[PDB]
Amino acid sequence: PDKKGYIIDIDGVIGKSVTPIPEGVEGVKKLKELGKKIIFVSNNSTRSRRILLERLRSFGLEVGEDEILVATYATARFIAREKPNAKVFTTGEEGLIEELRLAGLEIVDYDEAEYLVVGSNRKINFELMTKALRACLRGIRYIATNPDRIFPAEDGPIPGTGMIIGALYWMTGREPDVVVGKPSEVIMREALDILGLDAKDVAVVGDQIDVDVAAGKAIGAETVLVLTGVTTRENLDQMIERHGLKPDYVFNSLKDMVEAL
Amino acid sequence: PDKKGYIIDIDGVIGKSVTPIPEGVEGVKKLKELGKKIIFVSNNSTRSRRILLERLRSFGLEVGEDEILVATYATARFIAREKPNAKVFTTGEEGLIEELRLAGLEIVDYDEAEYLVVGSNRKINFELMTKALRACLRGIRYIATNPDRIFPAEDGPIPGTGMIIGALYWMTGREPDVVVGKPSEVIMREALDILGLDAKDVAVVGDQIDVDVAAGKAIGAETVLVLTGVTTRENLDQMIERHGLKPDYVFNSLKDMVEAL
Ligand SMILES: [Ca+2]
Ligand SMILES: [Ca+2]
Repeated sequence: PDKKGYIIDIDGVIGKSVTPIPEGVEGVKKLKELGKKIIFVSNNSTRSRRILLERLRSFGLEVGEDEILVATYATARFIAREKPNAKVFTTGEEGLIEELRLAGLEIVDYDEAEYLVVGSNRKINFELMTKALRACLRGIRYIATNPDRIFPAEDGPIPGTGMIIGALYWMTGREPDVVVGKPSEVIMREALDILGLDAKDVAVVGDQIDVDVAAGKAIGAETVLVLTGVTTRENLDQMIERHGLKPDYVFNSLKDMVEAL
Repeated sequence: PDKKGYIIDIDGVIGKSVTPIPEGVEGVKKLKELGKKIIFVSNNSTRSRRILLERLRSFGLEVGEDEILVATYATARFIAREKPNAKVFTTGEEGLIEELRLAGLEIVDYDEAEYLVVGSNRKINFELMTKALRACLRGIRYIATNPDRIFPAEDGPIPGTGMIIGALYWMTGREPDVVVGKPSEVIMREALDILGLDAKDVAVVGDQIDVDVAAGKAIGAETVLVLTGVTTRENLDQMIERHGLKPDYVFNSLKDMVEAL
């Protein structure tokens, strides 16, 4: 399982929200120590890159800007490259808006936008869905931060960004033109470019078969599933069957993966 | 074109929201004069029977409450028939809740519900969608008031009930177990029971081919399209094409249908 680089999912691997998984932290540290290059990749739809940077550092990890690729930032830079200073309307929360502005984009009303940017919003309401609907029906280019349907939260499942995607699809027939987040190749090819590595020299590590393992197959990188998050020893067979994908390796935690090098 | 009974769409035939369509109103007056039975059918998921009853009366029509079949009432009667005193969790507005209670049903939280009842809500938010998601995931019986995706408002398109349907489908893979409203046969069968007639003795009149004409076909009743609403002389041929259905009869207005009797 020995590679030049590692594309590492954060949630379920290194932390759970603000709480570090000690075996995941340890594993990262041992990886840096062995001189492996790492990029942390997250589908987080709502927080800016620097929040997640600051979070990893609060876990005790030594991490620079360029080692963090989060969907809010990935999405903003994808647009900006395509169309410098593009006029955008988003359904998303402050951290997405932040990354949009940080990439030089201009935030406008739904009827002036050249891009519709769909990200999750805990403040989603009828007015905001009306605006998205109207933007989508105007036929403007339509980007989504991530496809995730449901987030397994504290008190139970809650809607993810796929809720807005599904609503717009049902009403208009349009899916997004581009989905940025895992398992899309968009965020994955950005991570490779950042690493300066070919897929053949990279492994993709994560806690979800349908997100992280799918992401790795699509760029032709070897895949490692850890059992510190959504996938457990008790549901692994079920998840393999459910998603029709197998990881190249399974480890209890990132620490254990690293002990095998 | 003569029949014992008429299932007549309200919006676009008799009125436009609170505003009367005089040819529509006069048509109803002549149908009653001829001794015909009428049931007024609307997919409105937010308004109680009482409200549509009083609107038709304020148009100068003599109408009793048993001549009014709005989707709120149709949904509540459907559920109460299947399970008296059913416990219901709903996404809907006060007018739906009213009809549910009137039919003897009990409004409860998502984890106590025996039925998920999806109706449109202008005050839809993330908390309501989370409840709807959880109820949906529990596998309980799932009824939608009506399937309409987009309602053409004065300000422009706005989401209909199908927004919530679409969101829930995308997230969970579940479509409603039952759709009440047109063109589903469900509301059309409540209509025939309320009328005490067979489809062969009824004509279905409305302004949308994909809603009313298709509702008429689902019970094999003869269908009449009027041109006082969504469908016009100018777009008639486009609509027949778009929706792949032809009405048995087309008339400028309800008045014209009745003149031809
Ligand atoms: Ca994860
Ligand atoms: Ca109508």
